[PDB]
Amino acid sequence: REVISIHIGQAGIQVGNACWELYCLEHGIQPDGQMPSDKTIGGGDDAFNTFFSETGAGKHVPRCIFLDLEPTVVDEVRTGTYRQLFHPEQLISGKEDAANNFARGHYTIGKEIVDLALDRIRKLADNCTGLQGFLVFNAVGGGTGSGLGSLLLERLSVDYGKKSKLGFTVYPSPQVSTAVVEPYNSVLSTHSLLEHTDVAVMLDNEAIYDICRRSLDIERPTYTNLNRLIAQVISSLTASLRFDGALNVDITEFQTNLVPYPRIHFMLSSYAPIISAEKAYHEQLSVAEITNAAFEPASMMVKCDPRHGKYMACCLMYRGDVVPKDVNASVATIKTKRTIQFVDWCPTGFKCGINYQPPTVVPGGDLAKVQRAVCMISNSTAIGEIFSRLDHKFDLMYAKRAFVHWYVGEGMEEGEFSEAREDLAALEKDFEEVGA
Amino acid sequence: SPNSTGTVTQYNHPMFVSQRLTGNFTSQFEMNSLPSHKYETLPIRSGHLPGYQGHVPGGVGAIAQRKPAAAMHTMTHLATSGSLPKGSPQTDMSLVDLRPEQRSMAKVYMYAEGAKTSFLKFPTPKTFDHRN
Amino acid sequence: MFKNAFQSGFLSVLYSIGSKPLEIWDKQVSNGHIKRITDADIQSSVLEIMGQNVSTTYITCPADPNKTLGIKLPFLVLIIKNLNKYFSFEVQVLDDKNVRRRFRASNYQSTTRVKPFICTMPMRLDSGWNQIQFNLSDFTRRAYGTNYIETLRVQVHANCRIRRIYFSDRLYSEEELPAEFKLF
Amino acid sequence: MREIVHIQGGQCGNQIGAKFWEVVSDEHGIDPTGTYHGDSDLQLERINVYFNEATGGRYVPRAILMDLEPGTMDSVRSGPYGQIFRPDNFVFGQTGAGNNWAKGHYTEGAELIDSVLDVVRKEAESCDCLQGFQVCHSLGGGTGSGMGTLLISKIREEYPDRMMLTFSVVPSPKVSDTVVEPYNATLSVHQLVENADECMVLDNEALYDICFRTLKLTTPTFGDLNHLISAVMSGITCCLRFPGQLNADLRKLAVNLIPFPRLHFFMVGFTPLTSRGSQQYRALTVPELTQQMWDAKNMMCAADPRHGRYLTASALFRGRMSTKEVDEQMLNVQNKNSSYFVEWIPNNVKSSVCDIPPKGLKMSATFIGNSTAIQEMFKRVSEQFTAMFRRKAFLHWYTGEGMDEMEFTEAESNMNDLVSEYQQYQDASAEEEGEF
Amino acid sequence: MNGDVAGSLFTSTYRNVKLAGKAPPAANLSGTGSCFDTTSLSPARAGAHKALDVQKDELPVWSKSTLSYKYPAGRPNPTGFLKKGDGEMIKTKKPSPPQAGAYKRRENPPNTAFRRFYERGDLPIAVDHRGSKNMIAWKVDIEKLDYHHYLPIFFDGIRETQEPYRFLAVKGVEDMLRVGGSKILPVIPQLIIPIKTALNTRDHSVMCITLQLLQKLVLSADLVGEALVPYYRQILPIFNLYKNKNKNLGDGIDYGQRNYDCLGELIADTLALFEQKGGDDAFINIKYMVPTYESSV
Amino acid sequence: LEKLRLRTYPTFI
Ligand SMILES: Nc1nc2c(ncn2[C@@H]2O[C@H](COP(=O)(O)OP(=O)(O)OP(=O)(O)O)[C@@H](O)[C@H]2O)c(=O)[nH]1
Ligand SMILES: Nc1nc2c(ncn2[C@@H]2O[C@H](COP(=O)(O)OP(=O)(O)O)[C@@H](O)[C@H]2O)c(=O)[nH]1
Ligand SMILES: [Mg+2]
Repeated sequence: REVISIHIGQAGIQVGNACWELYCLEHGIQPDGQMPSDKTIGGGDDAFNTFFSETGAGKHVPRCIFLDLEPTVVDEVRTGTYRQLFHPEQLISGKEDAANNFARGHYTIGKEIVDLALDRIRKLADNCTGLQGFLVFNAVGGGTGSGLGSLLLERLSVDYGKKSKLGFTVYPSPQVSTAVVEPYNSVLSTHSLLEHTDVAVMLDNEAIYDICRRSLDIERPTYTNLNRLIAQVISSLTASLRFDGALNVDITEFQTNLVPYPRIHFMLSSYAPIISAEKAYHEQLSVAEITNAAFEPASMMVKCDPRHGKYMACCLMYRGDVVPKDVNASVATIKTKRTIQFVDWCPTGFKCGINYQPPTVVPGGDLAKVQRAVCMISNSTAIGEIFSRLDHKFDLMYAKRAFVHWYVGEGMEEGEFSEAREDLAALEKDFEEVGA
Repeated sequence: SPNSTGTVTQYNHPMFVSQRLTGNFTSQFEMNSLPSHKYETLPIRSGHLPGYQGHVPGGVGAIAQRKPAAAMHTMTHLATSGSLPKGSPQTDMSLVDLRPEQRSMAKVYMYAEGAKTSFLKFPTPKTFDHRN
Repeated sequence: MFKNAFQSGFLSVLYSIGSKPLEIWDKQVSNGHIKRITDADIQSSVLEIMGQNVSTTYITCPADPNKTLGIKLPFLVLIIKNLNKYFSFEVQVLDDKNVRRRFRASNYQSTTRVKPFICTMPMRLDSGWNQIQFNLSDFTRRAYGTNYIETLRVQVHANCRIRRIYFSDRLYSEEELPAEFKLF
Repeated sequence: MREIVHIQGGQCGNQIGAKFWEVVSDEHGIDPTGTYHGDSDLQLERINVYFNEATGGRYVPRAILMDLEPGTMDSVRSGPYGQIFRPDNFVFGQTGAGNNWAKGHYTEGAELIDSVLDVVRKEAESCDCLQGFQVCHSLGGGTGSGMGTLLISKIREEYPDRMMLTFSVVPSPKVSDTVVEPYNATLSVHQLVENADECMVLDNEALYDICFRTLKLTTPTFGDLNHLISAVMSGITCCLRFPGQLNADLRKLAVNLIPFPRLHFFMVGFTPLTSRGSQQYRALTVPELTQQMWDAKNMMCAADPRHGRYLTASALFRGRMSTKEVDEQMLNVQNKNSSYFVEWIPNNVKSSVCDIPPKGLKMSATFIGNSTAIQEMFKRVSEQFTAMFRRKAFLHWYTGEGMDEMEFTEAESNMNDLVSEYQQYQDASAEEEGEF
Repeated sequence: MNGDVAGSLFTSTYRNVKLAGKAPPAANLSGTGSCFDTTSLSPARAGAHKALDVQKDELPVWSKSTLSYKYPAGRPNPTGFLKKGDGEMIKTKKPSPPQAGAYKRRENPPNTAFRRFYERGDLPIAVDHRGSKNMIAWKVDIEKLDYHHYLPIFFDGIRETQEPYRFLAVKGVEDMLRVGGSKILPVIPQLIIPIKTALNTRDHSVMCITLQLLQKLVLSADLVGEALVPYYRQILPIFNLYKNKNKNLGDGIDYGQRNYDCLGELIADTLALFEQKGGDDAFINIKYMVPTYESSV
Repeated sequence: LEKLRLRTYPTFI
């Protein structure tokens, strides 16, 4: 059982840096690439197999590729902390940026690098034997994470077909943004990510800024703090493949129990508890309390209020000292609450998951050693309003055809813009029809 | 007692940052004990509480840190400023965020603001001349 | 309505020659315009829809979004004039499994994509006026294993000159067609 | 990697480029003798973008210095850091333009542009991945405007897919410096509208204003003006040379700043500037940056944004800072005075964070806003030109050299076209029916 | 597409002044003097938009305190002093770019060259005064006329708005376009300036008349379509200004269709016809200037 | 030609 990760763009690579920093600490692998001779903290010689591949004697390289068009972030890893860890031919790098231009990175610049990325990922998959799937990281604001981030998805879909492809996108915030042309890129990315990804997990930057400011009392946060707890969610949802659990859940079960219809795959991640070290040991936290704390809109990492919509199917990941009795007792209390409601045709609802190993800590990070944590992954119609707002502010610009001449200069034409706009509209109609 | 990273390079880190290094800027981790006072992963006796409404000398120092860690880092920044030159820089690796890129302190990542220059050094009337 | 209707071989839902053509249709126009002018090649009044964004300006058949009309007629016929611009139309149907499908024919797409709820088709038009016949039953049989029962709504987008959109039950030829439904 | 080929034309261009090369050579850590004496690894990483390492451990700028006289060449060579320039890049004629566009564009242009083009071809072919051409010049003189315009055109047909920056100073409205200034400026903007990719406009009167009121300098020379413009270039091209949390090259800013192909005449401000007295009393924060950044009084251009709406704006923050403060401040400045921002483009502000500030400063930023109020200078120049031209003042000096009145008439046609197009895009509304 | 562009002049003017009842714009009659004598030509320029907004003192000042622009505080006056009870009234107690007008009408004085040469009397033009709309009594034959000397003059008189001159100018332009054969090609560079000047003024009637006349000019020739493409940089801007001005009647019929008043349809038709004639490398320029245009294959 | 033909007419499975 092995899963390989693809990190695309500035945001994807910066997130994957914290991800691999957390992974190496989970399995006690020093940045040099090997565990120390002493201090065998972990149990089980095959735990690292799903993320690291054991080479020769006393060396384990990660299963990942860092690819981007600007080498100003990739080269920072080459001479940063993990010079020895990553294999040199996994840190792919280009010569020119996409420059926030989906057309550029999808038709002009990504064409000559997608083949190399596919060549590397091919021999990465051959070393594997029990491939569960892929998990990709990118932001849908820029061009590199959008154009070639979707071209690579299409190439993997045509090359492999039945392999699962988890997606963890970073969607533009409703009002707190850093780019201008990002609605175009977001719509064009959603148009092709709809038919190729199997489970896509939305993530909003300001929705995590609020969490850091309020829960973590970080009055000034930054990107690194956000990438720190993104890695926590990834590790929480992947730990069932790594460590034994009372009721485990693999990648194929997420698709089975969270995707009622082939096009409705957009999950709302959440996590609990997000607490600092000062308040962690003062307020006792139970399974029944953390599951309640993982259902408020104030703990959602995407800014869409679940009150505006209805839940289709919820997924719950538990780690630490958790037993089936208290978790399935707490699930019943959630169903009796009236402020949240599920769809009519889903009486079953949740899918629980229990793992024994508690989440590990990042030294110099922001979280603390927590006895038990929850990584909630939902599927509701409240995400229907996000696409509505993105569509509204995309159409507000498309009427004057602003910034269009950049896109048509790289090979695309207005037909793609249209056919993506109607694809988003059709997805909206799907969401209201299913929620009826 | 500033931390001493084992990494060595052609250049030496500037004195305004070498005297101020935390235990988290190490090339090799201590896998046996991650929760320890060295990494500031435990509740801190020093530092003001999150609900503290008083005045802290930091204010704007830390850019990505919680209240107690920021308080410790600004207190250490102000504590050992005597040995530094009078025109010492204001920022520091402790106050500034710890990126996973730069934890090993391999390169000279923060050097500019303490470097002697004339980037915005406009002529004073006593030193003024008309380019004769 | 149309549930208690007679529903003979022919049935019109919008005719450009009348006091209130858009009487049941709900117009929703933004960055566009709707008019009724006399075309220069058929010498008759036509309903003209033109707009910048084809996804914003449209007219749906039932005024009430919740309410739906009921048509058992298999064939749906449109009489459209090609303006050499982006144009599309969408129709809702009900199958024997009691689920709602959608058939969107678009001028600006190349692939033919089949999803459980939406089936998008490409389409190409001639220079001037042309009548298009949809044959909802055949499309329902081809896209899904089910069969056609009912039509729930029809929706036409911008950049088109519309006149005498109607339903039918047989592949009528021009000779056997009644005069009022002809092109000339 | 990415490379910038710098070109200085005429007195103004030569002086500003000399000061720019001095400050940048100090920034990367090389002495006025050209040898490296810096103390940072990050310095060596991106010195190729501006310098070529010659045999012997000495660096030289990638600059070309051009005019029609030897005097300015001698002046730039004699000055500090004048010995770092390669003596083979000192192309200059012997007759002189005489502040005559016709001489610098048709007679002296045709005889000197060959050697300048040969030098530029050599310099650009030497490097591998050209990023773009950066040109500093004026718009009032003959060889600064006429010759530089021809060089820009030739580079355009020779290098049609490369970036192009032009730091062009425009004649001051209230006080001129040359009788035939509108004659040069009309043709200059007529050619810049088609050839250059973007022109960031400067103005000597504005430089005087900022250096007198904010800096509170008693007697400012040309040195501090060229110094400020040099700092502006260092800020705008910062992210190409240093790592940052969020990156932005020339192409990204061009994409995010230009909504329509002819709208590339920007207005620039740099932050922070203060007197020596107030230096010891202010604190370095993102707010105190953004208040001075958005002041219309701080802009170094004659156009006042109070008479128009900001189409798009860009703020290249420098220094290791919190991104949440950045984007929340720009959100606030966009939300408060919303009427001064265009309505049909939401999220008008592009933001970037670089980790290496200039030496001496803890934190700095540069403002590049595309405002529709830029039309006033074009209107004033056009009316001054037509006051010149209605009864033929000083026309014999140009028509007696080959060009006819049709060029002047067509230049006014295009210029009065551009101002009207600015007016149209400023006055347009989102609903689109309210204006009729 | 009208057989005679001037065919609706008198009837439309009379309908506008009397039948519809709306106030007719009566301006730019200053300096024309009387009849039977020369009109004093003003030195003002019709095409140029000499707006030059002067916000000397009402312009708001930027506040470094709060990012919102704020107006300066009012200057206290000795006439209005502090009353006895206003202290409790104190307890019980938005900037914008000014106009930047682009759709306002630009002034056009009657200084066109056509008016000067007509008052001079060197034009062989007379009014038939027929029962139908009046034709032009040409003293000398049209085919032997020197187009180089006359076509710029008549195209310059289209901007003119007073009754006796605009009709003559439009009808003469129509007649020369219809009768002329290959003589139109060499003079096409000289007609750019008058057409641009007529389009610059934001007056509806002149805009629609010059749009129809441009359609006839590009139609009534052999290969002038290939010749107008380099000049698209000076004509299409007004098309961009008024491309989407169109009246929307949800279910009503546009009665004012026999007269080409809605310039939104005229602009689209003119763009399509420009695309048709001389279409080789012609769509690119139109798309470059007009951003929303769609190629008609 | 295939990328145009399978892209201009409606084709099902
Ligand atoms: N959570 C998080 N988001 C980031 C980070 N860095 C960038 N982003 C997001 O990424 C979006 C823009 O894309 P980038 O990551 O900057 O770069 P890109 O996706 O590769 O696109 P280009 O750089 O233009 O080629 C921004 O809107 C940010 O919200 C990060 O470190 N953490
Ligand atoms: N900022 C700056 N502007 C200058 C300098 N020298 C000249 N200028 C400006 O350039 C204009 C004159 O340009 P000119 O010398 O005739 O250019 P040239 O003769 O074509 O090389 C004047 O209006 C000055 O404002 C300088 O050293 N710095
Ligand atoms: Mg990127």
